[PDB]
Amino acid sequence: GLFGAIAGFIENGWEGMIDGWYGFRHQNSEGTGQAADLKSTQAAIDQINGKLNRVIEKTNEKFHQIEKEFSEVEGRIQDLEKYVEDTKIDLWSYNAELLVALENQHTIDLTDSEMNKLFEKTRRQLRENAEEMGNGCFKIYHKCDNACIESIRNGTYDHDVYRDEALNNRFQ
Amino acid sequence: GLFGAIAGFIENGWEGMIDGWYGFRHQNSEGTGQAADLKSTQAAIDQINGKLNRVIEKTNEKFHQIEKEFSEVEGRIQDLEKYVEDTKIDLWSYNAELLVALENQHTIDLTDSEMNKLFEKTRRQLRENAEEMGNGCFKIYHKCDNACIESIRNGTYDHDVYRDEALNNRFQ
Amino acid sequence: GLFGAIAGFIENGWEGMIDGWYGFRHQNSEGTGQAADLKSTQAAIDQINGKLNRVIEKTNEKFHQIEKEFSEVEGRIQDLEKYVEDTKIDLWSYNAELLVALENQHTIDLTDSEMNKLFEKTRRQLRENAEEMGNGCFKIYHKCDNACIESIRNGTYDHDVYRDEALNNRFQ
Amino acid sequence: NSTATLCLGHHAVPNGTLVKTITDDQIEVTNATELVQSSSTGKICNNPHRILDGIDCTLIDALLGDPHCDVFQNETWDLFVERSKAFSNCYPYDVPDYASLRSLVASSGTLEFITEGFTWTGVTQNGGSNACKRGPGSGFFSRLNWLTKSGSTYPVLNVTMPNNDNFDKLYIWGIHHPSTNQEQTSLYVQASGRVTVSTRRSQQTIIPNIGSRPWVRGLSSRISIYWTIVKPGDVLVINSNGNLIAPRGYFKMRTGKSSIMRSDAPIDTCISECITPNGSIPNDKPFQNVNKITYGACPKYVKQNTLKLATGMRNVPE
Amino acid sequence: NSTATLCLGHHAVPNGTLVKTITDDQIEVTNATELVQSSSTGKICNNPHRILDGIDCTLIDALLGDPHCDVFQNETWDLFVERSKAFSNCYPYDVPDYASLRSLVASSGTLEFITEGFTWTGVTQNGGSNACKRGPGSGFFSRLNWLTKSGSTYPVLNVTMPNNDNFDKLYIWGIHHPSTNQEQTSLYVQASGRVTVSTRRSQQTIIPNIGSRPWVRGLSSRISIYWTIVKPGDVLVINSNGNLIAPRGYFKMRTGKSSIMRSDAPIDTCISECITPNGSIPNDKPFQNVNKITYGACPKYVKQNTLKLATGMRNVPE
Amino acid sequence: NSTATLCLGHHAVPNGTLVKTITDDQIEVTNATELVQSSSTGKICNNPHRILDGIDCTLIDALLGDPHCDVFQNETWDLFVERSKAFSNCYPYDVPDYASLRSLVASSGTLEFITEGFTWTGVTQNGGSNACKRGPGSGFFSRLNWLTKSGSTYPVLNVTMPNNDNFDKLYIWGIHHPSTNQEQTSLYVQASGRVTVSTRRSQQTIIPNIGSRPWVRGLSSRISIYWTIVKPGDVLVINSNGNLIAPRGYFKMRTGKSSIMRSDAPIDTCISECITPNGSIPNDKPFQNVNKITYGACPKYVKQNTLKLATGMRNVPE
Ligand SMILES: *[C@@H]1O[C@H](CO)[C@@H](O[C@@H]2O[C@H](CO)[C@@H](O[C@@H]3O[C@H](CO[C@H]4O[C@H](CO)[C@@H](O)[C@H](O)[C@@H]4O)[C@@H](O)[C@H](O[C@H]4O[C@H](CO)[C@@H](O)[C@H](O)[C@@H]4O)[C@@H]3O)[C@H](O)[C@H]2NC(C)=O)[C@H](O)[C@H]1NC(C)=O
Ligand SMILES: *[C@@H]1O[C@H](CO)[C@@H](O[C@@H]2O[C@H](CO)[C@@H](O[C@@H]3O[C@H](CO[C@H]4O[C@H](CO)[C@@H](O)[C@H](O)[C@@H]4O)[C@@H](O)[C@H](O[C@H]4O[C@H](CO)[C@@H](O)[C@H](O)[C@@H]4O)[C@@H]3O)[C@H](O)[C@H]2NC(C)=O)[C@H](O)[C@H]1NC(C)=O
Ligand SMILES: *[C@@H]1O[C@H](CO)[C@@H](O[C@@H]2O[C@H](CO)[C@@H](O[C@@H]3O[C@H](CO[C@H]4O[C@H](CO)[C@@H](O)[C@H](O)[C@@H]4O)[C@@H](O)[C@H](O[C@H]4O[C@H](CO)[C@@H](O)[C@H](O)[C@@H]4O)[C@@H]3O)[C@H](O)[C@H]2NC(C)=O)[C@H](O)[C@H]1NC(C)=O
Ligand SMILES: *[C@@H]1O[C@H](CO)[C@@H](O[C@@H]2O[C@H](CO)[C@@H](O)[C@H](O)[C@H]2NC(C)=O)[C@H](O)[C@H]1NC(C)=O
Ligand SMILES: *[C@@H]1O[C@H](CO)[C@@H](O[C@@H]2O[C@H](CO)[C@@H](O)[C@H](O)[C@H]2NC(C)=O)[C@H](O)[C@H]1NC(C)=O
Ligand SMILES: *[C@@H]1O[C@H](CO)[C@@H](O[C@@H]2O[C@H](CO)[C@@H](O)[C@H](O)[C@H]2NC(C)=O)[C@H](O)[C@H]1NC(C)=O
Ligand SMILES: *[C@@H]1O[C@H](CO)[C@@H](O[C@@H]2O[C@H](CO)[C@@H](O)[C@H](O)[C@H]2NC(C)=O)[C@H](O)[C@H]1NC(C)=O
Ligand SMILES: *[C@@H]1O[C@H](CO)[C@@H](O[C@@H]2O[C@H](CO)[C@@H](O)[C@H](O)[C@H]2NC(C)=O)[C@H](O)[C@H]1NC(C)=O
Ligand SMILES: *[C@@H]1O[C@H](CO)[C@@H](O[C@@H]2O[C@H](CO)[C@@H](O)[C@H](O)[C@H]2NC(C)=O)[C@H](O)[C@H]1NC(C)=O
Ligand SMILES: *[C@@H]1O[C@H](CO)[C@@H](O)[C@H](O)[C@H]1NC(C)=O
Ligand SMILES: *[C@@H]1O[C@H](CO)[C@@H](O)[C@H](O)[C@H]1NC(C)=O
Ligand SMILES: *[C@@H]1O[C@H](CO)[C@@H](O)[C@H](O)[C@H]1NC(C)=O
Ligand SMILES: *[C@@H]1O[C@H](CO)[C@@H](O)[C@H](O)[C@H]1NC(C)=O
Ligand SMILES: *[C@@H]1O[C@H](CO)[C@@H](O)[C@H](O)[C@H]1NC(C)=O
Ligand SMILES: *[C@@H]1O[C@H](CO)[C@@H](O)[C@H](O)[C@H]1NC(C)=O
Repeated sequence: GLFGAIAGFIENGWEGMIDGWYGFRHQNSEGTGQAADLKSTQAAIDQINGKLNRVIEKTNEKFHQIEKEFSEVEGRIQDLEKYVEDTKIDLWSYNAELLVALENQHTIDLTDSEMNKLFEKTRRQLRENAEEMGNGCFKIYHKCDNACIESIRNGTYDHDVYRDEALNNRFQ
Repeated sequence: GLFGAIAGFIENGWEGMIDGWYGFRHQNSEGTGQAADLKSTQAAIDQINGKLNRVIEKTNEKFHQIEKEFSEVEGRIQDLEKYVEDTKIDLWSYNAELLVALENQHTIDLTDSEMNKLFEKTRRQLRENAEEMGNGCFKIYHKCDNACIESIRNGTYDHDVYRDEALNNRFQ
Repeated sequence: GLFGAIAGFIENGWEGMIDGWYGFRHQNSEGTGQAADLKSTQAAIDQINGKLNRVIEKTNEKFHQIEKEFSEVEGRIQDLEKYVEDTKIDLWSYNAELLVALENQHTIDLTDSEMNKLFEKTRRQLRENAEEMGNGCFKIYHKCDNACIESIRNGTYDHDVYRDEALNNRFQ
Repeated sequence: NSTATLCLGHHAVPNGTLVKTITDDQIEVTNATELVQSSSTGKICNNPHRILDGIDCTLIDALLGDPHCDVFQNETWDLFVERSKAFSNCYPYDVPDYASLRSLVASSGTLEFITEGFTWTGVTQNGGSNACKRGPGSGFFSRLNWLTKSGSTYPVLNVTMPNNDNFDKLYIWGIHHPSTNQEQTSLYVQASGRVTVSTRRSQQTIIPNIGSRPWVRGLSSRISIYWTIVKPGDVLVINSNGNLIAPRGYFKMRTGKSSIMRSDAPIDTCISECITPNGSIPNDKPFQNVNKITYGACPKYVKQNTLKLATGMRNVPE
Repeated sequence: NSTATLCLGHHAVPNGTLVKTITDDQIEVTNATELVQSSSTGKICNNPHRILDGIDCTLIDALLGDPHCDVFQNETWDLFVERSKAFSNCYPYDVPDYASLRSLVASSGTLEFITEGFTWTGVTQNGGSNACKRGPGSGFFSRLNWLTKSGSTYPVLNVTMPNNDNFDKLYIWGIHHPSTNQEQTSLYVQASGRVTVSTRRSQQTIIPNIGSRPWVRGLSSRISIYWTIVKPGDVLVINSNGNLIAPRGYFKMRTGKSSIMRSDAPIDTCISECITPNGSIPNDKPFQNVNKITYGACPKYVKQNTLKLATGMRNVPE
Repeated sequence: NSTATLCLGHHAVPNGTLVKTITDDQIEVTNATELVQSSSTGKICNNPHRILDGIDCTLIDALLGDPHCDVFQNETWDLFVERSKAFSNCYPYDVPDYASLRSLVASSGTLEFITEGFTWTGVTQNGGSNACKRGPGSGFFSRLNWLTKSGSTYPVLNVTMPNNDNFDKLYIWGIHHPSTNQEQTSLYVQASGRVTVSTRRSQQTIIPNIGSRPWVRGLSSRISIYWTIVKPGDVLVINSNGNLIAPRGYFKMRTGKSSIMRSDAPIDTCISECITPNGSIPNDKPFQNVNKITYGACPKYVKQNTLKLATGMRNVPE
């Protein structure tokens, strides 16, 4: 939520998206369509999996310890044992809480950053043939086919072929 | 300080601002003015209050404990008690320090991010009738009234009505 | 890696850069060149040094403690001492790990943010006389000398002198 | 003019506050709040906890029945406050494992004493001393019974007491260490004493140590204090042939929230949930730097004297 | 139309999951995973650990050789499980520092007993009791030797035992506390007993305490149990003149991974690496909220009952 | 050409360094620094701390006055170093609660001994032994006094000592356990001994245990060592009728920074503020993985063997 992409200038999500996490949706002169982008989804999935499998691997193995349940009242030694146990439990619960609280924030912020990165890349591709409409979509001022949007999707859009037509369409 | 909005491309603050945390200040053809924006201020205040009231709620309640001040020198038990107390104090002071150190950084970064979000929204509203002057202000290339700036402030600016005039003013 | 500047839209690094961390490299009508920018490098160095010298200052000074190595088997007191020591070691190793894991991420993200800040400042300077080519370079549509690039480097570029020539060059 | 301008910005204050960050150590923000409570009021509020003021008596003397602590019979406390001006004015005594008994009785929270009918046949009961005057005449502890020889003999005492209730019973007894070898045989005809107290799972046997001690209030003899705990379904047996300070009953043992604290602060009628030896401290902040001894819902003791948390943006004045 | 459009967006799910963050306390994401294991299966798997089920016997009774624990001779355990239905059916005894011996033998992991040839001349061996019937006749513990007078005298026993091996030896002995002063002189002609057990660096001397105790299984006498550890190169000397429960050999002392646990859960043939007094729990999660007593590679005990970690983006539905 | 170009970028290095992050486990940066100190020099520097090398003596033998530790009289230490080649060459002795006395004297930091004039009338002073030769003749500890019968009798010793100074006094005394019942009555005419040492608030009574022990340096008798602490305004009384190892004075008790450490590392003339049983280690890093026993301003012991902190940006080479 630091970049303002998810829950920011993109109003809602797409519940019909089942291929990946991030994707496109175009409205053309031949109809409508929809697709996904594998790279951003893969980056997010790899980062989240790395984090998850980072935290959950084990570190402790204890065999013999002290007594923690007593049937009598004795004195100093029992008091010290109970104090030690209470201190250990209270000091580990705080770590358990803080780790989750920090990692959830970092996960949310990185999954928000990936969307902004994809948006900025798509903006940088359409050099001066498109205008940002403010709600997550680009208005492309020249006429594409279903093969023009796919060149924008797999990163080989050639902007200089449609430059003169777009400039005469948008500025006059 | 990660986005470069506060203490970045905005030189100083406005000490005459007493309504909210973020606001506007326009220079028109009929005079000058000033106002505030409630939404960004409200988001920042809600986040900071949530964080604050998150950390300060209580968790401990202790009634009987061990002895921590002695009048004699005895031996092993007293040494172990003093060691336990020293370890507990040293382990809690580190947490006290680290929590504050992390949360202050996060607060500063989020209060910096809100300004950048407001700026980017205002830039996205003025589609091609404005130019960014580099110091936090927009130069609007058509002529507004005191009712044109207020349409930009409450999020209902219609860019296509002044498009032809602005394009002829800025590009020729 | 949250802003997508380093290892993002900038393909690789410059191993011939030995003056600073961030710098420029221009291709002109009189030849090529290279230089550095002191301010971004200084900001990054100051932040990283502050962090480093923040963590490494000392806090502990212990003179008398408990016994931690025994030659016999005794019973309850020895068990409690070994438990205390094991708990202390296990609780300090986790902090040692988490501090480094958090600070490395923050260092990487801030050193990535400085590059994006420099790029955005350079973009804001060249108001409408330049176009972003998508790989980290700007195409400047008027003709500069070795003294025009240096005005862009020390922050005194005057965009309005070359505006008409650039607008006639890029749009027609 | 045929143009306009629209500038954006944030607020600033003339004096801001310096806070610490991950990068910087002193950065100026518009506002900050304090997180470490470092002051105390100086008094101990008596609400909503039940505080008992041990003016001139300790816990053990109020347990045994010192004649100047007879106002502390069946005192029920939630926190016992022990003053430093306390002293003893009865028979000089001694407790092996004093801290254990003090912490056992402090955390129980009651001095409720049920008297029981023991049958000691062949001895003289209600022994007295001139170092423990209760009124104008000689006296002794009010919870103990000093038995001596009856005429010319001291038989082997052997008594029993079963526990048919559903709670634990605490018995307090003792042994008398004389000063010379002449006063031993003039109080207990046997030249050596021995006290055995046994349950179905434990046993304690003590033997008196004749010798001289420093004079304390006019005496060079001593008393050693021991205790026994009888659980429901158990039984207690006492065997002896001299040097026995018999009990008169049992204390009821409870479990709950109770403790003890050494402090010389007065007591007022305010309301607070945390109590330190310096007085009551508020608990609105998570940390505190007053005392590491605390009772109630108290903040944690840290070593830092100030920690400020930022609740505003950065301060960049004109 | 001579234009086009290209919109970007992300996915959402109808029901998401609420998680906690640094700022918010309840924020809805598309997916989350649980981090705290809070349930148990109810049984204790016997793989890959070696579990020993102490059905009706404790560890100390299986050490001494109770007649109803004779199936536990040379038991080798990796984790001893103690039930609450355990009881004793032999001579009533007592152990000073019981927890120390219990933890010393629990962490050793063996009950291997090597018998040694002691020479007791002048006394009668293999004493018996009618409270410890082993079969149809009287009996005693199987690892101890009750010596009494031989005809009309009881000489001063003085025996030695060297340690020439390369491991430590654990000797278990005891002392007999009689009931009256008549049965003392009818078993040991001396009117007072004493037992000294000494190595080159330590010594223990115990003296019997004559007295009456509560009746337990028909007896009012007692036995106190002590132990000695002989290191390689040392020597053991036993001196006595009455009231000696001699040993018959030594236990071998080892060091490794072994412990003891009180639990009333049955044992099955599954596979698990963690064991709690509630049964075996899986260890796929880093934290657990079942029991703070654990054996093996177990997660840590926390006080929270649920902690969810987000593994997806934020959920913004239509 | 009528245009220009201006590219921006950052630096890279050919070999960078792998560090761990919140997301990745191995990410390559341009530079990193080490945070865990994991090596030692091997020697113990004697600056600015005051190190005392206990070559062939322990602390207790240097306290009592062993004849081969007479160079350690009034040694003032800041850290006592105990070697493993240490041994005893005097009368065989024994200390109940050895660790308590060792830690009490180790943390005091002085062996300063003030001799006092006790008056023992009716006994013979300066007893000797052939197991503790100081020179060519028999000897004993230099801080203790072995009293035996004077001609044909051994009266009841009863002595007093007041404390009028403003510091605490430490008295070390002992009791003699003989070997047979014939050597008891040939040194102390009474058939049973007893030693009582009392202050105004405590008392200790010990009785000798006659018996045989393993032969150590030619003797089967023993000595048990006890200690007493007298606070300002108190008084000490010693009562006895046999088996007393009297004191000759008191040690001065201080409070400060002092300790003890077992190590077999040599001592050099370098400068270091931290000392581990492996030698001195620098303290420029916050963490260390050498030893968990440390003296001075030492880094904390962690279980990880390496932890690298990034001090540069990410490394993206050509
Ligand atoms: C073994 O050794 C110990 C120690 O040496 C002996 O104990 C001392 O015993 C005598 C008894 O004769 C004690 O004496 C008395 O002290 C009382 C308290 O006084 C002290 O404080 C006041 C000021 O408050 C001083 O003025 C005074 O000098 C003392 O220092 C006095 O009040 C006593 O006077 C009373 O009683 C006796 C007898 O009842 C009368 O004759 C006197 O006239 C007077 O009325 C008395 O002086 C002394 O305090 C003990 N010392 C300690 C350190 O305890 C043992 O007696 C000895 N045992 C044997 C068997 O020999
Ligand atoms: C010092 O004081 C103690 C305590 O008062 C005395 O100890 C008691 O000693 C008597 C022995 O005479 C014990 O009596 C016996 O109890 C056995 C167990 O029974 C209990 O439980 C059953 C139910 O299970 C009840 O019905 C019964 O009443 C008891 O409460 C009985 O089985 C015994 O009967 C057997 O033995 C005696 C003698 O062998 C026979 O005469 C009887 O007919 C019967 O066969 C007997 O009743 C009593 O339990 C002890 N009490 C405690 C608390 O331990 C000491 O004796 C005393 N010492 C001296 C020297 O006086
Ligand atoms: C109760 O039981 C104990 C244990 O059985 C008896 O103690 C033993 O007592 C004898 C005394 O007679 C001790 O014997 C002596 O050992 C000395 C040390 O030697 C050991 O080590 C050397 C090698 O260094 C070996 O060669 C040697 O065999 C020993 O194993 C010897 O130096 C002694 O020789 C000297 O003294 C005696 C008497 O002074 C002379 O007659 C000899 O000629 C020689 O000069 C002697 O052999 C034995 O060590 C003790 N054992 C233990 C384990 O302590 C008690 O005596 C017994 N008590 C009663 C009352 O019976
Ligand atoms: C990227 O997408 C474009 C979509 O346009 C692919 O290109 C077309 O490729 C087919 C196959 O030969 C041709 O018939 C079309 O004429 C192409 N159209 C255009 C506009 O180029 C292209 O192959 C894709 N490249 C990769 C690497 O996936
Ligand atoms: C948002 O601000 C605009 C400011 O222009 C408000 O609009 C004007 O509304 C008044 C009231 O009827 C009219 O007389 C003006 O002609 C309007 N001017 C323009 C330029 O539209 C508008 O009402 C505000 N809307 C909200 C929801 O606050
Ligand atoms: C910033 O860089 C510019 C580079 O152009 C410097 O300017 C030139 O200054 C020299 C010195 O007098 C003149 O001869 C040139 O004509 C200038 N050229 C232009 C295009 O202005 C300028 O001095 C630098 N300023 C600072 C503060 O470093
Ligand atoms: C609360 O009371 C404690 C104990 O009386 C105070 O601690 C002492 O403070 C003085 C002055 O700094 C030191 O000389 C003592 O050594 C301290 N005693 C200790 C630490 O046991 C403490 O300062 C009081 N706090 C407040 C806020 O009044
Ligand atoms: C595991 O077993 C322990 C002990 O039997 C259970 O703890 C007890 O829970 C009950 C019911 O909540 C309480 O009344 C007791 O006071 C608890 N005893 C303690 C805490 O010592 C525990 O609930 C069991 N856990 C599971 C998951 O079955
Ligand atoms: C410092 O000294 C300690 C103790 O001598 C060393 O610890 C031992 O290391 C060996 C070899 O790894 C192990 O076999 C022992 O079990 C260790 N003893 C322990 C842990 O008590 C330690 O390795 C030394 N460190 C350095 C850096 O020299
Ligand atoms: C600073 O914050 C506190 C509460 O956190 C508030 O009471 C105070 O008014 C704030 N300061 C200003 C100047 O608003
Ligand atoms: C204390 O309480 C018990 C039980 O209620 C009662 O028998 C006893 O008399 C009370 N004590 C006093 C001082 O009356
Ligand atoms: C949520 O994540 C878990 C693993 O973390 C996965 O098994 C599950 O399929 C995910 N949920 C959805 C709806 O994909
Ligand atoms: C236990 O092991 C020892 C040594 O192997 C052996 O001597 C002894 O006989 C074994 N016990 C039984 C019950 O046979
Ligand atoms: C890496 O950092 C260290 C100090 O942190 C410095 O001494 C070293 O020169 C740096 N490496 C390079 C290549 O500059
Ligand atoms: C030790 O110091 C004390 C007090 O200064 C002194 O009386 C004594 O003689 C010193 N010891 C030696 C060995 O002289």
